[PDB]
Amino acid sequence: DADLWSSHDKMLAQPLKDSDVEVYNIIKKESNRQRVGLELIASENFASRAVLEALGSCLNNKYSEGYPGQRYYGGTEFIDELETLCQKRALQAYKLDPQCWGVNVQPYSGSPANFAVYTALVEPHGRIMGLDLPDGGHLTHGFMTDKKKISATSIFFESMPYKVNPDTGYINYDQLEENARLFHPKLIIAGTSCYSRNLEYARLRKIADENGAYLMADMAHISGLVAAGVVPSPFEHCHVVTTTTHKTLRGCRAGMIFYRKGVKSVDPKTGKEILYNLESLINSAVFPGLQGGPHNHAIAGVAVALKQAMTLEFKVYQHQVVANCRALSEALTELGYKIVTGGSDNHLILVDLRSKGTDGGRAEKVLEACSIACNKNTCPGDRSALRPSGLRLGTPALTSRGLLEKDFQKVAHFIHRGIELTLQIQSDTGVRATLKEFKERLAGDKYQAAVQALREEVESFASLFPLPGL
Amino acid sequence: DADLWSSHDKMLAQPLKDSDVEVYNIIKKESNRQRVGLELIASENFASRAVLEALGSCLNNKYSEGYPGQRYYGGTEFIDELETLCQKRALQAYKLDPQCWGVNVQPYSGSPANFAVYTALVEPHGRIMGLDLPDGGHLTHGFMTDKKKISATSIFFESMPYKVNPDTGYINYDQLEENARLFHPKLIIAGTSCYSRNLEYARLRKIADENGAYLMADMAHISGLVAAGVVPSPFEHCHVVTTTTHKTLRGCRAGMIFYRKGVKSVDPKTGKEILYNLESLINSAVFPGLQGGPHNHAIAGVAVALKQAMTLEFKVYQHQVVANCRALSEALTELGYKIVTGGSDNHLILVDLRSKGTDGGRAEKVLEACSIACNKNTCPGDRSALRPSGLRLGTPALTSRGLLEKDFQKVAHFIHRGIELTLQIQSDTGVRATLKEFKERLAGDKYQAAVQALREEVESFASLFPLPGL
Amino acid sequence: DADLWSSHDKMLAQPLKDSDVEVYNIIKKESNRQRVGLELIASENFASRAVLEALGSCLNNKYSEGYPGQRYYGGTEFIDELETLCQKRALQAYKLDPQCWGVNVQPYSGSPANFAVYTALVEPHGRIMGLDLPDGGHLTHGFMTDKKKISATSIFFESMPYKVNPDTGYINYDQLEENARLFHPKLIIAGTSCYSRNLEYARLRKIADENGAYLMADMAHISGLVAAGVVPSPFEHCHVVTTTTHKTLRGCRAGMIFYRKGVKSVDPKTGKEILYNLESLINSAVFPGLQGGPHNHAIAGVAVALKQAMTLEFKVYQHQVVANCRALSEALTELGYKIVTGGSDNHLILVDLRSKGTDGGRAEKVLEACSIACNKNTCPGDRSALRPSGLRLGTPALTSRGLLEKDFQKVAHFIHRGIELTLQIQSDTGVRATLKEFKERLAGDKYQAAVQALREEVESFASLFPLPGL
Amino acid sequence: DADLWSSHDKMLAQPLKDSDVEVYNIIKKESNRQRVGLELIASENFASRAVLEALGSCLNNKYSEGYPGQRYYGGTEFIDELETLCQKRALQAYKLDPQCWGVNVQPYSGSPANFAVYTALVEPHGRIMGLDLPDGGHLTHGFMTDKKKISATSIFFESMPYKVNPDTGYINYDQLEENARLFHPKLIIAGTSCYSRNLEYARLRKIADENGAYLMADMAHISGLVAAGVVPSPFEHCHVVTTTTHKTLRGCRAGMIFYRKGVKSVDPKTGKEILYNLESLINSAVFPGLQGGPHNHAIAGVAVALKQAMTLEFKVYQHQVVANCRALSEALTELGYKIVTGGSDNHLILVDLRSKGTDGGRAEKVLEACSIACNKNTCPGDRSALRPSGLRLGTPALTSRGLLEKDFQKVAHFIHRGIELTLQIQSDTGVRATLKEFKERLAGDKYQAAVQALREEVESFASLFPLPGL
Repeated sequence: DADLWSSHDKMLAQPLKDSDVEVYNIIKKESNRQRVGLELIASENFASRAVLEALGSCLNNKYSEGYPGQRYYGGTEFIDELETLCQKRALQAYKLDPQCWGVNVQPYSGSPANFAVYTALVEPHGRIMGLDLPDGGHLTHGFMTDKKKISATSIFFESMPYKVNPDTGYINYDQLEENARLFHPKLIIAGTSCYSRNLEYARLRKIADENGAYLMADMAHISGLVAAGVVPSPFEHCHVVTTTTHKTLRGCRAGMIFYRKGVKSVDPKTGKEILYNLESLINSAVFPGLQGGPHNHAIAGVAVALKQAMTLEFKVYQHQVVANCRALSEALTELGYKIVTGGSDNHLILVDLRSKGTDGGRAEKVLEACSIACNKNTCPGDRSALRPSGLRLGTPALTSRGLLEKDFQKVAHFIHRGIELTLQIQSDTGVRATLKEFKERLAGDKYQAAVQALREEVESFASLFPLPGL
Repeated sequence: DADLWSSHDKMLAQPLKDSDVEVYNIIKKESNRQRVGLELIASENFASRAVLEALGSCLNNKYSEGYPGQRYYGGTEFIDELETLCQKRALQAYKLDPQCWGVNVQPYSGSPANFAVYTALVEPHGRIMGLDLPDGGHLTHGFMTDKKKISATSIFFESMPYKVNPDTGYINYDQLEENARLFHPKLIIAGTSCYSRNLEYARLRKIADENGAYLMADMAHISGLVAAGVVPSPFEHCHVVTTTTHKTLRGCRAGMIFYRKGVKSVDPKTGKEILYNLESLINSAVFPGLQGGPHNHAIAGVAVALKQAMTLEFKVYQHQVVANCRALSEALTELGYKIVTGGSDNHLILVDLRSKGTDGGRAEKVLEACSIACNKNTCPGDRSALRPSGLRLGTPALTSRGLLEKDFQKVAHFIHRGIELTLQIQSDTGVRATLKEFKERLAGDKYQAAVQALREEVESFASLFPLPGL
Repeated sequence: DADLWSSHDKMLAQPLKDSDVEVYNIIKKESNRQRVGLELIASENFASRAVLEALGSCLNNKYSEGYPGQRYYGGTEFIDELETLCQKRALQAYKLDPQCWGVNVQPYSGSPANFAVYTALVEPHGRIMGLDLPDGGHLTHGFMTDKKKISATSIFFESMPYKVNPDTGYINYDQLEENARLFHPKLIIAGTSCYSRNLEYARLRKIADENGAYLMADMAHISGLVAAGVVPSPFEHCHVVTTTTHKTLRGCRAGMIFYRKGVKSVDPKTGKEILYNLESLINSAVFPGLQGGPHNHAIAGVAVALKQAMTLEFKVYQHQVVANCRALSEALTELGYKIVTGGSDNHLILVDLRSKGTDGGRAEKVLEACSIACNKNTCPGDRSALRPSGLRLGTPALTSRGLLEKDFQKVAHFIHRGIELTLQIQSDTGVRATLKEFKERLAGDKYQAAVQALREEVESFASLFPLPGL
Repeated sequence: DADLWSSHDKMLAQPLKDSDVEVYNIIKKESNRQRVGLELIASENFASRAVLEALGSCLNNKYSEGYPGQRYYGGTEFIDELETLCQKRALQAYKLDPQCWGVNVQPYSGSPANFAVYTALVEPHGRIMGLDLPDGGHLTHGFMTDKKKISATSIFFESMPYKVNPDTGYINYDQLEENARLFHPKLIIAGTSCYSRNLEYARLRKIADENGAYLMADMAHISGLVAAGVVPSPFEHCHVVTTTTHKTLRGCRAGMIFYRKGVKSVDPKTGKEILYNLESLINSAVFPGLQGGPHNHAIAGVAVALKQAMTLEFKVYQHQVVANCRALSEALTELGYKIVTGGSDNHLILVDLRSKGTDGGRAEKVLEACSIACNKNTCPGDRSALRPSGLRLGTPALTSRGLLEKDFQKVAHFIHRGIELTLQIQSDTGVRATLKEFKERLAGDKYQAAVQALREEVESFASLFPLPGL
């Protein structure tokens, strides 16, 4: 008889290297690329090998729609031990009284986390106020132009941004407090994806209370810092805290929603009092509202990343983050670079390349060709969103490998040497000023020797450190 | 000096069993539970070991917002080789002319896939028509009661269901065609999560064209079947096809959106013609619209699951699915069970337990106690959504281990023996008819010997087969 | 000195005939046209001379925003005596316990009345179900095509019609009850603008209660009948009753909103009970919500028309309406005309001209040329909305002049003689079948003698009766 | 035989004084009240006797749904001569090229006019920016609080106000231009109901063009002035002009919508160009969109008021308006009253009563008791919307009777004598400061002699002048 049926059995147990060498090559190619690169993209990091194991496990198989104690099909006994162990670890990592804070750990990624909160607390066409995109706010905090609403947050809800003060570089809280009285937010977003300094959660809570609006923090970018205490915690001031489980938390791609439960209103003559109904609203928006079967294999990685974040090693790792950040920010500042806002209270800095006579658009694509990766970003006071003059560098990714202040100064010198190239390639184009032309001149032969020269040096340096996972 | 810094290095490379035995135990506990259980939940399956490896890899680290050729930060060269290799494999698996079909492989799961399509083609408060929930339609096809809109699809959009014909059990296409003229859909959903038989995509396309509405298929539940050709393909009739990359595709949790590109309108006297603009609309809804950083580690698993689906072994596996399904449906039908619609053209069957004098609510929770898992489900003509009289069993999960027609008949006998228990525990409660009471009587001591008796037998049987992954 | 200032004084007190003969001519031209015409347009009537006087009075001058006891500027003492005298007369005309019914008399016309109710009880995008336009429902009950939402009710709210049964001609309540469970109305409209028979308010209330939706009647077309008791009253079954103050109420153009106040819910174990909050919601939607300064001069006319409606003369006038209607419907039925539904329980009838081999489109424009005016209307079972085969005739307008059953039979003979012409002009066009061609052939010379012949006869008849107002 | 049928005939032709003396008394009571009162309410006026005649005429009877050339039932031949004669007169009154301006004259009142424009150009939830309510903007320009959206404009659309500068009293155009870039208006409202000075339509058009938003003027309050040229015309800068046909136009309660037709875009290399499609959108929103049967009797009055506005007498009447306004504003300013903004360029002034130590709330209700009527109004820089410290006086109403600068100075002295009373009644209450208490103390006996003293004097003065209409 024709028995490829015992072969089909083999295919399900065949290892990756054998089943599909094509993606096995793509993976081991990327693994190499990561190890020979100085990763300065602020939102990057290298996930623990304990997280990567839990990620791909038989946990991938169980559908477990619902929540513990409200599952829908029989089999959710060990997936229940997990989801409650995970959200239990979360509430510990940030030292929250479980009777004052609940958490939902099902959101698929960060953006899906934020959107679920709006669905649960704002309702369609409710007004939302977040930091403007070019001033350092994430897409899901609202983004829309004269012509079209671009971010889903702006499509299904009515958003209006509040901006940073271009003279100082800090959030303009006075103008927010003022415009809020004209816009009437229902929920204010206290979060950023490219802000050097701390948020005045204390003052944002006052603005939200005066307008009758929820205050939700999007600590995705500083979740790791907040957890180690290296940055003041948004929990004592916010009604809801959304977070990405990666970036500075070194977990797998996922997201969580912290929501205060307990008592909300006083009523000093009514006797009885109001209570936070955030638990039911948020959980009902995640499911049956927006998602389906939770990614139990992702909750596993989040659970182990949360334990890893409550360690002592993790505490000092985050302190090195902020230290390596200022160590870098200082080195560039000494070299004559304008660091937006003057410095940083967290893991990233926005350097305004107009102090050296270039823009982040051209500088980004030349550093990349040298195996040091980052991203452009508009600066407070930028004259056009098309020629952004800023680069956003962050430590967490590199410092996760072992880099120290001493080392990050070498990283700042390599960076500068990259800008030295950008200025040269820009002087050649000069009069003929077009990104397509600049993009080509670099790929041209004249500089293909100079870029290779700096590229050899940066990779020889990056190779000296470890790379968690492989 | 205090050097826990070389220890922090160790923590990132420490294996799961050592870093966090607590979740390592939870995982190896679940792995065992899966192997000793007869999994009949229609939407389940066991993922390939090649998929589980690609899942947890260094691919987890790279943020790659955008698409190939429209990334935003430097580093997306190997993530580009992947995303285009993946969507290339997709278009092959279903044998679609790339010049007539595009695909987007970033959606986080199934539900996020569907919602992205509505955002891109329907816009807020546009009307949508999907199969009713209790008649076999997924939550994201629209669900709302007199009181509150429950599914996000029904919150941000205006939905109205079309129902199955309770006398036959088949979709009532005549009533759909009729009500559509009163409701004016903008998009009709041709998909199910609990339907025994095939969809008349041919006729649903006619209804949509007569009302000027997109026709989108949600083949999540039969993606594996459609790909092996064991069930007619919705691609020759639909404008968009959303799909879950698991269930009958045996991949990791993720989702895809197939969209027709090319030429839409004729204009036999205008000369020039209209073109499908679905590519830009759908891609712009996924990003920058609803999602953020794609889960490149999930696209890896989808890529290897797509190659695995184009094999010959996969083709015969799906044929065994449909065969084991009728082999089971027949056995129960012979035993006197009412199989809704009479049988099945795909991998699952809805059996109406009113033919044996019980309901799926009580039967579900007793089979689960016997280590054979499934889920209740309302039947065409059910008198109340609280006492659902149907169970939804599907082969794909078990047949993925090696079960054959011969074996599935043994699975049908074990099942029946479960209903024999349900009827007994129900006769004791009898007059005193409450689920809480029935739930307790089973956990009681009288039957805790009888359940254990049948449980030993079902686990001894399930243990005889493999379990892909470990 | 140049004193055109005592002349400006004259201009404000100059009579119409002197100030602007151009509109004085237009008015006295129309006055004549009305007197020499057999007015059968169902929604027409001739306003009392006591209403027309109150209409144009110094009441036009006072701005009186708000309500009695909630005005905003000083001066509303006599405008208050009016608005409360008016709404007092309203509640009497329909014999409603003021402690169970409130009324708002500010709405500018009928349509503005209806829209205010939706704004107050439904809120944006709440679902509404009204009789379909071509089946005899007013525009403001919802109207929208595949392409665009046309009626404001359908733009700001989500509407879906319920249809008449083409085999019988009556509202298909069984299908409404059924579809309502799929659509989930929030407010059901029990009103028509072209329906021969009575509404089953009793049954529409049951459908609304089963779906949790308000039931509002739009008795604009039978307000006069309901008030005289010649047709069952929608007040014992509806939550809200909107009405036009003209048509069968013989008032000036305006509108009112009747709303039940009092107790709504029971709670046979809670003790306390819910109360109808319709008064505040409706009044707050009219103002400060949708309108501004009330038209106090229109409320004056409504007040005198309400007193006129509570007379004995008004009671018999309405009885003659229903009598003259059947007297006419019978005459045509005897002549071989298909009267939709068989007859009428109210003041109008829809005659299906397909029984004589023509359509209302061509018949309308020929009767008009003969000085008998009416309007086309689609019939239950019409094959295209472009060639409507129905005419809608109503008595109230003509019977308001003095016509009796005897006379209305002469009106039915004149009408038929009009259709005799339509058939001739249609046979000439025959093969070449186009409305533009038919429209021309009538204006042509061949028939311009035959139309004038019948026109002389109809005007000689219409001139014999009075014309209230001049 | 019982013939009350010839009596019913009498009732329709019975005069008002006989049919319903109750409203005949209410009318002749109000007529008297108007003649013995100094009317300073800014939005008031006395309608011409030629307008009041046309108002109540047989024109009330004809239903004429649609527009000229798009009516729906036969009979609209003289109603067509009117509606096109009327809109023809409109386009003349403001000297607009008919090929560059269309007009719609059906809107029922002012508010219904504005709302129709939003429906036609903005669509639901499109953003609108109007002058804030307390800063001198009408309700329909948008009004909403933290808690509830109050104005229909704010319910169905998303509005955000722009404010007056409290230090100067003028509109803060710099802040508008700035916030507009954050809010992204779709339509900016250049109109006021309580603004002393002229609008910078020139600058508001620039702000709207920079944001891609329509600029619509709401000249309801200065329609009469604009028409006589006593105030710069918004037509050379706006896309749409809505207007009330009363207030300074001395017509009957109604409204109009001016909309530019012609060519909108350039395309200096495309050749062909875009065209203003405002005509179809606006007309389709009025009908079949929001309204029903036009009030042909109101269009008649508007037509005669438009002819009356194109006279020479009307031109000088408006010049006397602005003259009597400054004559009054000057007199109070000399007396030590703070006139908001310093003076007025139009027919009204906002006087800030804090310069005399009182508030408009208490002053309004005492002047009313003295037969001089006006309304309170918040002042730029008011500390609470509950104790508004401003009164809004306007000339047009009184000057319409014959008052001159000389006379208006006597009106300013009477006014002051009213504030002298308010201060006394306020000193008695003093410590015990409550409006209910102040309201009572005035109605009390102590001052009922002093109020009567000033009341005799003001009525003896007001009686000396005419009163158009009776």
